[PDB]
Amino acid sequence: APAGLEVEPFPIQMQVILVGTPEAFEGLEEDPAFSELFRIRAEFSPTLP
Amino acid sequence: VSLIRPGAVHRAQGGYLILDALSLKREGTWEAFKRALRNGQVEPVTEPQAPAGLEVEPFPIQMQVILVGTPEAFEGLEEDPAFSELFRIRAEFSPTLPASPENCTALGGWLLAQGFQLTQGGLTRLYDEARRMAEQRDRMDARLVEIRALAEEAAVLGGGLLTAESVEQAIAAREHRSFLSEEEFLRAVQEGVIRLRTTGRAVGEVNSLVVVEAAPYWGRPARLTARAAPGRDHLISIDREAGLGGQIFHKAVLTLAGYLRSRYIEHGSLPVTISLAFEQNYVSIEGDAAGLAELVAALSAIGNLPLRQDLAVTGAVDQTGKVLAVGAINAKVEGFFRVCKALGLSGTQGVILPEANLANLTLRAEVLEAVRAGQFHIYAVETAEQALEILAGARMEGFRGLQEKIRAGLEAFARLEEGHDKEDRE
Amino acid sequence: GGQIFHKAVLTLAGYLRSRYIEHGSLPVTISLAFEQNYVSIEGDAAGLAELVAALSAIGNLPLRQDLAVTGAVDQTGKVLAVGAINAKVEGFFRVCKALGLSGTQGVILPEANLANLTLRAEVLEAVRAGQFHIYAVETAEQALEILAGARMEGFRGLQEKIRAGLEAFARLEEGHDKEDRE
Amino acid sequence: MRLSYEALEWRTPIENSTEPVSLPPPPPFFGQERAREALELAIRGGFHAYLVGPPSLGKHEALLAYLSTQSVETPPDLLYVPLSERKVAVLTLPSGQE
Amino acid sequence: MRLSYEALEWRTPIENSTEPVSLPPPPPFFGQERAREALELAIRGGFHA
Repeated sequence: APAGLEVEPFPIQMQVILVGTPEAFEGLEEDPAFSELFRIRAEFSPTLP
Repeated sequence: VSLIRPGAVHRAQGGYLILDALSLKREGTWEAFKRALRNGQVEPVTEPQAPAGLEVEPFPIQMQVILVGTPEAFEGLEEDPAFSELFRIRAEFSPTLPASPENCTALGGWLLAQGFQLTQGGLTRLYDEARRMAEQRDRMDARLVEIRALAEEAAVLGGGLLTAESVEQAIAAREHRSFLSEEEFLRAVQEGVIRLRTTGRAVGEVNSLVVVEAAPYWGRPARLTARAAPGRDHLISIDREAGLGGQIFHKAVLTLAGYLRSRYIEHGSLPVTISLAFEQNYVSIEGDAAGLAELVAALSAIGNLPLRQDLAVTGAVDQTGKVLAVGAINAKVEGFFRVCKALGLSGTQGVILPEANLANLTLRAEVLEAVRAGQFHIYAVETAEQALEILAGARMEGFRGLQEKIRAGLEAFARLEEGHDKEDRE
Repeated sequence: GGQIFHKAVLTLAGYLRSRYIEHGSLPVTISLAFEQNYVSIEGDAAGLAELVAALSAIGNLPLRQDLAVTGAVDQTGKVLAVGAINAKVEGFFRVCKALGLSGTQGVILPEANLANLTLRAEVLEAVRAGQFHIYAVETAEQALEILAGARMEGFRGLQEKIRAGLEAFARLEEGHDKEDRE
Repeated sequence: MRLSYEALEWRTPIENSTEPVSLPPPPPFFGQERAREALELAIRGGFHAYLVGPPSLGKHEALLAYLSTQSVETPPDLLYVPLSERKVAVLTLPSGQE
Repeated sequence: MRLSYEALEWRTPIENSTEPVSLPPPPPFFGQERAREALELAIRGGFHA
């Protein structure tokens, strides 16, 4: 586009709940900002009693 | 000219332009930024399919740029000498603040300004947890956002007011949410899959303490076995030979070999070959924290010393026999305490940790309460000799001593080598 | 061979060196080979199998081919738990059934894997009928005792036979050295 | 040696877990005299500085809080002047003259 | 030591197979107490889980 739109951003009120395999986050937990942003870890035990 | 949109540089004139070094390095805009700073060249970018442009005259810069970034982000940025030439002032943040009433008051004021309403108990618990995060007793963690996140969790779990109980609940939930790996390991140990003996005595076996290199750094004992056999002088680290040992671990094993070779001079080369193996390991061990554990294991294997399995031995050792400090001692001690609790506390379990980590012991409430009741012990040693005396329950000096028993074991192995070689000759 | 396999082999060598000190060294060179393999094996689940194989080779002990052996062994000679125990046991059962159940074929598995033994049905009715046996061991000495079918201690025991074989190998090495020198 | 509980206790004693406390806000870069002095020098001299710290130290927020308290002369109203139909330059004028 | 058959049975015995079982739906994250509590905390606090 020759003349774009300077869309001013908007506040965020959502909660993000990522879902992934432990190794999908192992390549993502090495980012220091991931720990600060996503504080709550929901661990699924692979085996139930 | 009326279609030129101002950028951050244009609205930073007469003031300060705050940038993240990560974005400058990652977006390939570091070269353009340093060219704008040095040559005063700020050209408004245009989409690549542009018909023409504006030959913008060079623009003198009257702003101050204050890059903000992790040390790892800047280490990728001093490689350009232009970075050193332009950014002359280095403002560095200490990872830790000294632990003092002034810093406690400052932390309380900062958290109150952040919006939390602190009771004295909640502030004290947060300050103690900050010291625990700093791993020191006289230093507190200078990472204020971490403490703010913990405070937010405490507010959520306590009803909005940060009391000592609320902060303890927040910390307990923080431990419990990432406790799956530790629960699995404890279940495996209880079932017998990973056999760890926390009671009784065995020869050549030491409950070395290791730290899992992922997740919250959970400590867990890893039984270490040393086997003394007659033969050529060779300290065989099975994990190092198999490729499971890192550079620092290989250095620690070589240091142990040097200490053993130089300590016992009554024959030629050391008359034993020692095989040090982390059973049930299956992972890479790239640290130096088992040096004392495997050293006392090797000494016990040589001397046939029955070592106590109650005590978990951790800490690095130099080749003069003196125990050096190791990091994450809290994790190791608490992990061994968890493993002991899962199998039941017999009132004699303990941990042997370096004398240099008296200032790094920030144990949890449960470990300290167990120490108070005597159900769990903490031993501080300065030399490997003291660790061996504490494990084997004897003294090196005097007759029936551990030193004489090690000498007798080495003499027996040397005599076996002599007998085999003489039988070869005869 | 993976890093874990090399670790298991080194652990086996350490156990052999430490257990038998009657001479200044282990006087035998032992070659362990998984025949008809042609593919890399990365686990340590065969530590006990190759340990009992090496001990039998040293002592000239005929090991029963009826029993398969699984499980890792540490330097102490304590059989360690291994994964995929059901898969191994059912695979050996399929091989035994294809070649005809002789009523004595079995599997030697670590005692730490009793909680992990969830076998198929056919293996369970085979065990009921006495056509398949499962031996749980916690020490490589017990596995060797079961395979060679003799008590380790006492006269004419497996331990004395292993020591006698090691002594014979040491004496032949001594004869080689003495002849060469003289 | 065996470590007694007294030599092992580290938690600061709590004499009251109630009566919420009211403390004044701390100055920016509290406990960070090095970084605060470096930034004082950078502001005084107009040098380009760069903040270094392990992540989660809130470097971005204290720095903004510290800079907001600063005082500088009114920044000139910079504006683009067309020197032709092809060439433009950035021109700074005193505030209110634009 | 030989393992007897009684020590190798693990299948829960079947008493009946003609009556279709009727059971109420389980709560979400059943057996997954850790994950359920982590989500409870994230929802209560509005954190990013």
